[PDB]
Amino acid sequence: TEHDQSTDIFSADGRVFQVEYACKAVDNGSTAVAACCTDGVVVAVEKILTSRMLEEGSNDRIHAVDRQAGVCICGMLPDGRAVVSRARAEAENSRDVFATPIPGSVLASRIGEFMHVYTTHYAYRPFGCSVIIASYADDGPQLFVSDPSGTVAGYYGIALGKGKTVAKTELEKLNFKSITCDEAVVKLTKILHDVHDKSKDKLYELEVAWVCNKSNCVFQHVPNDMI
Amino acid sequence: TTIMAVAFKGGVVLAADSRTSTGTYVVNRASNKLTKLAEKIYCCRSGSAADTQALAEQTANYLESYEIDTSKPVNVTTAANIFKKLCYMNKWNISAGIIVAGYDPLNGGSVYSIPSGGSCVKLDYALGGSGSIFLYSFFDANYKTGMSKEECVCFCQRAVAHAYSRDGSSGGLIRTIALHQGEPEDMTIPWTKTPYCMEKDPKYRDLAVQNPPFSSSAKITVNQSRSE
Repeated sequence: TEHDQSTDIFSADGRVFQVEYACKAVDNGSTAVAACCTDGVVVAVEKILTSRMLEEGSNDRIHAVDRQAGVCICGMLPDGRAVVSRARAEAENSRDVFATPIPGSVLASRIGEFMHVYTTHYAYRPFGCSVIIASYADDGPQLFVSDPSGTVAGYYGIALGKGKTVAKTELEKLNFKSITCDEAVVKLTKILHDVHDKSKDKLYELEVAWVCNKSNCVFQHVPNDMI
Repeated sequence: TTIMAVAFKGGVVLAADSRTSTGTYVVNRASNKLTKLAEKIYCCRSGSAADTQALAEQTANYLESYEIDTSKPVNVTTAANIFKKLCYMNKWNISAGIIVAGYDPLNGGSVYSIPSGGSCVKLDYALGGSGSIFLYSFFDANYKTGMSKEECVCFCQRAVAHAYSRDGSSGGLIRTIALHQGEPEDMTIPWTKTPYCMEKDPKYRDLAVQNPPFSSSAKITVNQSRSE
């Protein structure tokens, strides 16, 4: 069992255990959900509070990375913040060098590449976060997830963290072709209130954001009255 | 050198002469100054042949990579921005005036000018090279927006012929290419079929009277043609 001490070693079965362990940190974190409508994309996440004395906005998990795109972090927040910085730099590079807003599919593939490189070298460890990427540039609305292995995929709806098995069940009873961004906020918030476990985590709040036609394809937090 | 690009309804026409010279001797009488950057994006090159060939090649390399990474065809504005950056970072060591022009489905036909110094300007038409100075007035008097593709080819051929009849540093063939949603159409006119030259204009057929014969009058008539 020396094979699980660094990310630069395969096990006999063809696995990389340090990356699996990093994934377990995401699976024990707070729940997130997201949905891709015909207008846009909506993201929502549960924040577990550690004190009743925090200001509002503390330890935000959702961050803008360009005018038209945003990221939500699951698992370890300071690791997520390092990925947010990288993503900001790739979006700026696309505007400065190629004179375009970065397409959603390209942004997700660069984030994946960046995360993968920390699974290859004896001197670094894998990130302990999964990132939800939400974008609306010239390729339409797009929602992607990148995990600690650096694997990247596109979704119509998705859930992450410790409530994900149940939350997935409830996202399967939505109609993705038809739904608008105002309905979505009500349904997504409901799923998150229902999976919350009241024994373990006593204090919590919800954080919600979107990018859609209503907002002029600007990625932003929803106004706190719509919850 | 005489280069230009003009927008029309749904695309662009680029045009040039074919001469490369060391000042008073012609090293190549059939150069090609319309250089391909992507399927529907071309540039026109003026100044140092070495510098423009090198920066066109580098710009093309970067556009091919970008197109593979996104799986889509590139926009004219991206080619102009990449080219501008190379002209501006190297401005003290090069001699280059560029025009980038092409077609894409987002913005249609577009023309950008990148003169010495590395500025970037988006226009309806652009002129460049030693011969451009002869054409500002030709366009001010005879150019209109909304020409058709065939009008615009014919207009640019005529414009190039006027500039090269007066500019000693331009001459030879007229090359054109038209870019739109269909396939690119190139054309080469030989000097023998040029739509204008001084040599065949009837107002320049009769010679000036510089050498009148020795006479008993101050009236000026004809040039002497035979010995007395």
